Amino acid sequence: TITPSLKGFFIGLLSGAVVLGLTFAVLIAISQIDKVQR
Amino acid sequence: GLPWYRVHTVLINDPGRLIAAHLMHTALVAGWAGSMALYELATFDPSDPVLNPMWRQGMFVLPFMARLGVTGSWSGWSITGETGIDPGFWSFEGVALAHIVLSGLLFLAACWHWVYWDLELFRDPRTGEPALDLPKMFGIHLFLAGLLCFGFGAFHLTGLFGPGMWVSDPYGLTGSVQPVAPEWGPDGFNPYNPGGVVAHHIAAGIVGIIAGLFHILVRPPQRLYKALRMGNIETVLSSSIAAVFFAAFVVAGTMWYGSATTPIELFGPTRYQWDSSYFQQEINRRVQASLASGATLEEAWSAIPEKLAFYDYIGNNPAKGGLFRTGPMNKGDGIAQAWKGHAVFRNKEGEELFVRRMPAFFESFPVILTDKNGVVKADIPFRRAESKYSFEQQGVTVSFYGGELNGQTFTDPPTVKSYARKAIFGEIFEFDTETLNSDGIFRTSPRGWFTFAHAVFALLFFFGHIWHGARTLFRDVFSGIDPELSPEQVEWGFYQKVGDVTTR
Amino acid sequence: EPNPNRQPVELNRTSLYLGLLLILVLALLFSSYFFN
Amino acid sequence: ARRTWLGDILRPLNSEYGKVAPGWGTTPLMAVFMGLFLVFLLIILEIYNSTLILDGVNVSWKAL
Amino acid sequence: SYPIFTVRWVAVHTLAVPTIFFLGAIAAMQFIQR
Amino acid sequence: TTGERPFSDIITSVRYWVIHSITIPALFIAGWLFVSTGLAYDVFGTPRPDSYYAQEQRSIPLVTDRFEAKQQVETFLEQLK
Amino acid sequence: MEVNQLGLIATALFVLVPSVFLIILYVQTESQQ
Amino acid sequence: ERGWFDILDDWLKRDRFVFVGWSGILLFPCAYLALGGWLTGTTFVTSWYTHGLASSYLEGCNFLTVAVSTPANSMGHSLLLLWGPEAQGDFTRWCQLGGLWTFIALHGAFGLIGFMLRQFEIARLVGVRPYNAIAFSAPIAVFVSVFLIYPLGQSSWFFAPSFGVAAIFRFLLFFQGFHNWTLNPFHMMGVAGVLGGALLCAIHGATVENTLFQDGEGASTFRAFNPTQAEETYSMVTANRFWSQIFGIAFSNKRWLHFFMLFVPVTGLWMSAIGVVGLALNLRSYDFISQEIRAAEDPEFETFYTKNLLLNEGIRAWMAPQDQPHENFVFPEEVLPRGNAL
Amino acid sequence: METITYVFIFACIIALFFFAIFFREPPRIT
Amino acid sequence: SEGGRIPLWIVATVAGMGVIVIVGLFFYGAYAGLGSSL
Amino acid sequence: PLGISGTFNFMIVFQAEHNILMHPFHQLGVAGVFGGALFCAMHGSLVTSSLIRETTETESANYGYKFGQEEETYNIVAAHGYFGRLIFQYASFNNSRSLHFFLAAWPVVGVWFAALGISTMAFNLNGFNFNHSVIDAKGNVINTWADIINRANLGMEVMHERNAHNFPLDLA
Amino acid sequence: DWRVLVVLLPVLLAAGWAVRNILPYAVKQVQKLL
Ligand code: CLA
Ligand code: CLA
Ligand code: CLA
Ligand SMILES: C=Cc1c(C)c2cc3nc(c4c5[nH]c(cc6nc(cc1[nH]2)C(C)=C6CC)c(C)c5C(=O)[C@@H]4C(=O)OC)[C@@H](CCC(=O)OC/C=C(\C)CCC[C@H](C)CCC[C@H](C)CCCC(C)C)[C@@H]3C
Ligand SMILES: CC(C)=CCC/C(C)=C/CC/C(C)=C/CC/C(C)=C/CC/C(C)=C/CC/C(C)=C/CC/C(C)=C/CC/C(C)=C/CC/C(C)=C/CC1=CC(=O)C(C)=C(C)C1=O
Ligand SMILES: CCCCCCCCCCCCCCCC(=O)OC[C@H](COP(=O)(O)OC[C@@H](O)CO)OC(=O)CCCCCCCCCCCCCCC
Ligand SMILES: CC1=C(/C=C/C(C)=C/C=C/C(C)=C/C=C/C=C(C)/C=C/C=C(C)/C=C/C2=C(C)CCCC2(C)C)C(C)(C)CCC1
Ligand SMILES: CC1=C(/C=C/C(C)=C/C=C/C(C)=C/C=C/C=C(C)/C=C/C=C(C)/C=C/C2=C(C)CCCC2(C)C)C(C)(C)CCC1
Ligand SMILES: CCCCCCCCCCCCO[C@@H]1O[C@H](CO)[C@@H](O[C@H]2O[C@H](CO)[C@@H](O)[C@H](O)[C@H]2O)[C@H](O)[C@H]1O
Ligand SMILES: CCCCCCCS[C@@H]1O[C@H](CO)[C@@H](O)[C@H](O)[C@H]1O
Ligand SMILES: [Ca+2]
Ligand SMILES: [Cl-]
Ligand SMILES: [Cl-]
Ligand SMILES: [Fe+2]
Ligand SMILES: [Mg+2]
Repeated sequence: TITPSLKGFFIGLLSGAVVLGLTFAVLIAISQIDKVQR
Repeated sequence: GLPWYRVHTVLINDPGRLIAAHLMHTALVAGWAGSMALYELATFDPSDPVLNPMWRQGMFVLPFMARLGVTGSWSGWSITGETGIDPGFWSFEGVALAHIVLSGLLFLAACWHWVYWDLELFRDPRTGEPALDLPKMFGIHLFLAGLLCFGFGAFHLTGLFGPGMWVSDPYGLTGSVQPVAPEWGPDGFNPYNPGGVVAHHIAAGIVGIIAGLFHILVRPPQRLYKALRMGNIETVLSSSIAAVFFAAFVVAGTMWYGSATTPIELFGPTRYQWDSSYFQQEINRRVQASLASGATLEEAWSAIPEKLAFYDYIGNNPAKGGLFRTGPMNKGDGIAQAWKGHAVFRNKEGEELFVRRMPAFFESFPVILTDKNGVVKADIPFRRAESKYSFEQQGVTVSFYGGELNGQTFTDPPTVKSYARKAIFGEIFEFDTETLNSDGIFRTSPRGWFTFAHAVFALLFFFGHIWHGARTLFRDVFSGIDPELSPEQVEWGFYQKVGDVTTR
Repeated sequence: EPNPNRQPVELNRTSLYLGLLLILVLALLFSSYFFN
Repeated sequence: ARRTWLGDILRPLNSEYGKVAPGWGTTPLMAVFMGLFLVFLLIILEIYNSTLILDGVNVSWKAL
Repeated sequence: SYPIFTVRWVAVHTLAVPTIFFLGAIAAMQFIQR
Repeated sequence: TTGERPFSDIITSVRYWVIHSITIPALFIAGWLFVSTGLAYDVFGTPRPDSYYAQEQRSIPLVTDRFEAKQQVETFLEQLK
Repeated sequence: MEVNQLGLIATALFVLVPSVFLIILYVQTESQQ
Repeated sequence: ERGWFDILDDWLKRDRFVFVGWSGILLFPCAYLALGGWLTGTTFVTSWYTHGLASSYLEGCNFLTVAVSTPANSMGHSLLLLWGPEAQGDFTRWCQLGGLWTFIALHGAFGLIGFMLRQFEIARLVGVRPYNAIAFSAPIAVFVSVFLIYPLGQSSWFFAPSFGVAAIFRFLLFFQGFHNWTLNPFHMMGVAGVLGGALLCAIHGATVENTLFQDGEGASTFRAFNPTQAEETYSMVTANRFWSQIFGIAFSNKRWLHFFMLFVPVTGLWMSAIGVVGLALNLRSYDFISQEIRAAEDPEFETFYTKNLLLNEGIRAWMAPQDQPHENFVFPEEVLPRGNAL
Repeated sequence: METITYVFIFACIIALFFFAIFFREPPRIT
Repeated sequence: SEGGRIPLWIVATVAGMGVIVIVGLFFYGAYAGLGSSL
Repeated sequence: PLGISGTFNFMIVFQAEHNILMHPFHQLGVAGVFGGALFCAMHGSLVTSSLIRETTETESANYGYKFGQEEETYNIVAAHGYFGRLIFQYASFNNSRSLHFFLAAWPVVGVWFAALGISTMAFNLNGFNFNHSVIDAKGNVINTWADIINRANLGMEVMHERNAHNFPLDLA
Repeated sequence: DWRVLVVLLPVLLAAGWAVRNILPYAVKQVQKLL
């Protein structure tokens, strides 16, 4: 049974996945645009 | 020469003498367990599992033998109170003897491996240098660990081929060693479900078997090998220490909060059962059930087990001790002899009053009596000259139901105040304070001592992980920084990427 | 069959003085609690 | 070095010092198991904590 | 010659922007009466 | 140097002060209004001087339950008439 | 005073065992060349 | 292989005004949220429902009396996640229940991990030994033992320190009255490490500045130094002779001296952390049993030990009702311990 | 017994001061 | 536009005076309204 | 008093009678000694971090320094390069003379203030008093953490020197 | 809620005012980095 707190658990999991996902998405993007000169 | 804090580094490149040192450490630890169990057996009193259980006597390793099924002595007693039993070889004495014998065998093996240190097995077949293939060693050892984990849960805990484990009712009254079936549903992750313990060892054992086969057959990626320095044995020390302090914090927490593997009949009650009046609520409920079923007050309370009343006493709360108050709890308040009975206090109007119990925070506490609605009706005053609530003014008496004082009532102020002072501690017991020359000051139980040692060790081992991890990742600069360090590597701008000379 | 990994061990005189001072001071600190 | 019967038997088990898999190898698969383990520890932590409450899971001595 | 939007620019403003907003909030509190 | 423009360069430039003579007071005023409109009280749940107690009560509305704590506060907030 | 009587041997071994360790290491350092 | 991982690595480790690194992904959000939560709470959030206290600038507190207070004792050791079963996603309720306290403590813990990873990361790129990271283990041991282990041993987070100036002072006085913490030899060692660290700081700084070589003509001696000069800027030999004749002993090895300066405060903080781990279980150094047996029987026996316990008894009885409101202590005037007249 | 112990430890420390000052390793310039 | 126009000492002086204004306002508040004990 | 528990007695009674924790000079004193210990481990760790390699791994690195040698034993540029990147470049010293001056000045000045706190509370100019400073609309006292400190101070005050006072005010 | 709009409005106008004064160089900075 999906209790309210188990629903709350999934909301926490999705939120953190979304936060880590956008963060790395933005980071990979910027690292590809502004490359170092070798 | 070597500074004193480095003498053991001579083993880093000597697998044979490393094995010898590890053999000697194992022999010392096994001998400690044997000699600790013998000392406990020579001091343990088995004659009263109700008011003098092992956790009142300072027993530390006895509960660990009992937890997994060793419950009896060759001299004919068991910890559950039975006489004339025959435990076979695996009595408390047989377990201690086995650890002593193992200690001596490991000592002899350590001598062999110290003398014959130059074994071909320890040499790399291509270079002839001493070399240990740590990645394949891990899969071998993890595979063996998985098999052992699985067999522990599948055979010992289930009772298939073994005794099971200690299990009890929610109030720690009827504990024994029982075969336990695995719980495969979500309650298997409830710390208080012993079935989850069985399920864990079967399932994690299988996973470790599989993961072990993986780690035997699949080499590490080049990128992880370089990054973790998998050719350097000190990287194993760093991560092994990290896992060990992880485990130490976990066993400290489960000892303090309670779980199916830290039963109260083996280690004593927890502090939180006092905070929440866990036992007092169960006592009251049983008394209601009797009162509702027609019995008198004297019959309701006399039907309360002494073992349950003893749990409802702050002297068995492990948060009442002191760091240098040493020895068993019996050295503090005494060896408990009998429940005196439940004290009921009344004022001159005949109202029932209730003593406010001592919270664990307070070394001392005032004596305050309320009615059922928490209104102050009597106390023991500090300044007498404006007392309004003294026992003398309010005509406080005490009557006892159950226990040895059953049916008696006291009305003289000094005696009534005497029992009210005791009642802040919960149920009231008679103690032998002479046998041990007890001093009347509370000590903590093995639950408390276990938790303290393991939290402290966990914290210190965190430093060990930091130190050995640093030494692994910074081995090249352990003696100092490069004498020819270019100021351009450390000044700003010269490189676009810090520390990367190709980015000038 | 001499083991090549042996190494001499040293403790210089200042380390002895430092070490003895630490141990005596720790004893002077903890003794009261040992007697209690 | 000294050879022994048991040393000869175990020789193959200590012969691949330094052997690696090219590049990243199985790292991405390792990362999946780590993340699954993290969610597992979170579940068992929050159950013990009573932050995660499940039907028929009563975190108390009253579960015997 | 120099860029305008850099990491330093972001780090400066994540601190400085709330600070000013908070200083105005705390300034207003000095005129609250009970 | 790390490539970013020196701070002393920026804060003595007219363009910096053209921009920031607006953005700084605008943020200050936003902060003031967050309090003066009373919005801070309701976002964070902080009592106003007249909402610590009911008129004749002198007991704290102390939360005493873990999982009904939200309802307890809501009940305390009703009893302010 | 009713002190714990094990305090005596506990203090004595606390001083002696590590002090003796340090003296052994120091004396055998001097005796090296 | 120059895939996306290596390109990210490039950008993270660029030499900019604020170095970022891989550690910065953990460090910067967590540090920023912990600080932002403390400023938000001390400015706007009350402690009325958890402690019966005002605690924000909004309510009229000043810099010394604002705090982010611990949750109510009824919360136990709940994580108090914003989406958890207590606040149930309600931001306002979360603030009123003490959710900002676990928010700050947990983001703070992970921020501290991130700062120590940053010390390791930068040290490995510049090529220095990582002893700055090793020294930072002592602040981490203090934070973890006081803010996490100690309340976890007690009944709830309520008894952890609250994040504020006066709230921390209450924490010091609670520790005297209830734990007799001044008596604890692990605290004593911490004190020796902190005051000895301050002492070493002052004496080595003063010694360098007063054994300087004259390497310039100006009366301001700071200019006569060049970061790349190979020569010591001050005379170890003159410094050694001064202290040998003033004090009897002196440093002669500059490398030992600077390791000693690392050692003393770091070891002190570690010892104090061990004693607080004991206080988590109430395993106090509260009494000397020998003193109590004599004093119980001999009403003329008095020491400074027994005098201080009477002070502790006053602290407990006079502060407990207000400091522990969930206990509902009603102590009538006649039971309060008091000396004559006062 | 306990008084003797305290004073004995103290007296050893004062003796240690003596040797550490007057029988130290001499610092030698090079 | 170009950094250099407004002298730094005037920037420092004006910024300093704003600090003194806002900090004096906070000390004023200790004696008036909330937290004044009146 | 000249003793360990007598010291604690002095500190406890001092708090009851002057609220020293709330005096800014004791607070500056704490900054002095907490800061002094921080900078002590700081300077210790940086210098130890940048010791120039002069020894093998089996010997103490301390033998890499010789009493009286002319040349410095660590690389201050590398230390600056590490610590400047830990914070930012301009938060790190590169002048050893001004670094060692800051090490001297910070704890010394803080302890001067601590001593002046004791010396001026000797004349009964006590720490900040915010007892009942926060009042609601009706006039109910709203307690703050300062009021909880006051409760602890009252307990120390009423028990100290329990037989020594005959009159209600403990004026000295 | 109108107080939300009263509070954000001074901030929104400040964002747009800074964008007006910086967009020529902003587009110029983005173009150079391409
Ligand atoms: C995990 C380890 C552990 C734990 C939790 C226990 C728990 C217990 N033991 Mg056991 N024991 C152990 C290991 C342990 N033991 C070991 C290794 C031995 C062999 C020595 C023993 C031998 C033993 C005996 C002989 C007895 C016990 C007894 C007991 C019980 C009473 C404990 C007590 O009074 O301690 C008191 C604890 C202290 C006073 C703490 C000391 C703190 C130290 C001194 C700090 C040192 C500080 C250090 C110098 C600082 C360094 C600073 C530097 C780094 C700068 C308790 C159930 C007693 C009992 O009741 O038996 C029935 C008993 O008689 N134990
Ligand atoms: C599985 C654990 C383990 C193993 C196999 C090692 C091994 C090593 N350590 Mg590590 N270490 C560990 C855990 C471990 N350590 C932990 C938990 C800490 C934090 C306290 C450290 C902190 C540490 C430091 C700071 C250093 C080492 C060093 C070393 C190396 C030399 C040690 C030596 O010669 O000491 C010789 C020690 C003595 C001769 C006497 C010490 C006596 C102690 C202090 C008191 C007695 C303890 C008692 C007998 C046993 C209690 C057991 C306990 C677990 C209950 C060696 C590789 C050294 C190194 O890196 O060399 C290059 C070094 O400097 N270790
Ligand atoms: C990046 C660094 C970072 C770290 C380490 C943390 C850490 C934390 N945060 Mg913080 N936070 C951050 C950034 C961070 N935060 C940012 C940028 C914000 C602004 C949005 C916040 C705003 C915030 C709030 C409002 C709260 C927290 C809270 C917390 C705590 C609980 C977190 C949790 O349970 O998530 C668990 C989630 C994960 C571990 C994500 C892992 C995902 C795995 C690895 C992948 C698998 C998931 C899968 C794809 C999805 C399956 C879902 C499906 C089954 C439905 C923890 C201390 C809570 C707290 O402090 O309690 C008091 C809390 O209430 N944070
Ligand atoms: C109260 C005393 C005290 C404070 C305030 C303090 C502060 C600091 N120490 C640091 C470093 C150090 N301290 C060290 C040894 C010591 N430090 C000491 C004691 C202190 N150290 C002592 C006694 C020692 C001797 C061992 C070393 C060796 C270092 C460093 O290398 C490092 C440094 O760079 O110094 C120059 C810096 C770490 C910056 C950081 O982590 O950013 C990241 C910010 C994070 C992760 C946020 C942390 C959140 C905290 C844990 C909880 C929230 C706190 C609230 C926001 C505010 C609460 C305020 C109330 C309590 C009043 C920071 C300036
Ligand atoms: C959603 C989100 C946020 C995602 C983020 C993910 C991601 C990639 C982010 C990156 C982008 C980014 C940078 C965001 C930034 C956000 C942000 C603003 C974070 C900030 C967090 C923050 C403000 C933390 C505060 C830390 C803090 C308070 C630091 C204080 C430092 C300080 C006061 C230093 C002064 C102390 C000092 C100078 C001491 C020196 C004294 C001393 C004895 C030194 C010893 C010494 C010095 C030497 O010098 C040398 C030589 C030697 C010998 C020596 O002895
Ligand atoms: C000028 C005002 C200073 C008042 C306090 C004294 C601070 C310096 C004394 C510390 C002694 C340490 C041991 C000797 C250490 C030692 O040997 O010092 C050496 C150091 C350098 O010596 P020099 O010979 O190079 O220069 C001093 C004279 O010879 C003139 O050049 O002395 C100074 O730097 C003097 C600084 C004066 C200017 C400092 C002003 C600081 C005020 C900052 C504001 C503080 C307010 C705090 C509020 C919380
Ligand atoms: C040879 C031989 C044998 C025999 C053997 C034996 C007889 C053994 C014994 C053994 C033993 C008998 C052992 C023991 C051990 C012990 C130990 C190893 C201990 C340790 C301890 C410790 C380490 C402690 C520490 C501490 C202290 C002291 C204080 C407090 C804290 C602590 C806990 C830290 C046989 C016949 C079998 C056969 C073969 C041959
Ligand atoms: C919590 C939370 C969060 C966050 C938030 C934040 C992040 C915030 C930030 C905030 C901030 C960031 C704020 C700030 C503030 C500041 C201030 C308030 C300042 C003040 C200052 C002053 C007042 C000064 C003074 C002084 C000094 C100190 C010394 C020098 C002199 C003078 C006097 C100037 C989120 C949403 C995520 C989620 C939910 C929860
Ligand atoms: C009750 C508490 C007792 C605690 C017990 C303490 C035991 C400690 C044992 C220390 C043993 C040191 O071990 C000792 O090391 C030294 C060097 O250091 C070795 O000495 C070796 O190196 C030296 C130095 O060049 C050579 O001159 C010498 O010929 C050679 O044998 C000794 O052969 C060994 O005996
Ligand atoms: C005045 C003494 C008689 C009144 C009853 C006293 C409370 S009960 C008393 O308490 C003692 C601990 O103090 C125990 O040792 C003893 O077993 C028990 O009888
Ligand atoms: Ca009004
Ligand atoms: Cl006194
Ligand atoms: Cl008087
Ligand atoms: Fe120095
Ligand atoms: Mg005001």
